[PDB]
Amino acid sequence: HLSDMLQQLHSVNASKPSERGLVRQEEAEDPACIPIFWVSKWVDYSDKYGLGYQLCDNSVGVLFNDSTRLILYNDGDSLQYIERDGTESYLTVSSHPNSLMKKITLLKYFRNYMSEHLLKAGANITPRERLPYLRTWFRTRSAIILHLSNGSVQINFFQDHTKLILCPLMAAVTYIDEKRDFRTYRLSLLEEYGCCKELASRLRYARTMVDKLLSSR
Amino acid sequence: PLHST
Repeated sequence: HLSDMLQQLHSVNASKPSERGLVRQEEAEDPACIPIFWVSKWVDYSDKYGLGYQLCDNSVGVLFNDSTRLILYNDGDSLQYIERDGTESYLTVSSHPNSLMKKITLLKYFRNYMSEHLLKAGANITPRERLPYLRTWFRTRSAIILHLSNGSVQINFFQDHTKLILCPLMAAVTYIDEKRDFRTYRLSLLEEYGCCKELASRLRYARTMVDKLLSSR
Repeated sequence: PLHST
């Protein structure tokens, strides 16, 4: 997925979408390519426990410091656990091995915090119709980069609150601007019709972030 | 930031 994403991003960036003729960005919009999932909220407690996040469907996940994962489905009880070796187990909050008591308790804390505080990213978006989990993430001075198991890469910029949701399957990018307005574009159509320098710059940055993901797999 | 908006 990452290699495909890199090729898609390289292709759009090489077309110099903001540096040519009349920009027809609107013609690159494709609402059918809207993502099914993205990260609506996140909490970095990696100093001790890990990275907690909420997906737009109100499900929650934690990527713990020991590289294990716990995912709570939006029914508020069903759980999936993923061990280091990749083994996937299914359980509930009420019915679980005693060995998972601490991790389940931690997820509860993350969940409650993200239910009580913080804004839902993409709240105004209608998602497209087995949950993806957080494969890996990292932060830079300017952004947090979240790589989902379905191939999607989300980049949230800290300073201006703008966001990209990249999907290599749709070969598309969803851009959320400073006003929380959103558009989904087909990357090949951005090559065809161009885009503003703001989106173009963020796509150049996205390529460098994908390079980091690929070189640190 | 240690958490989202």
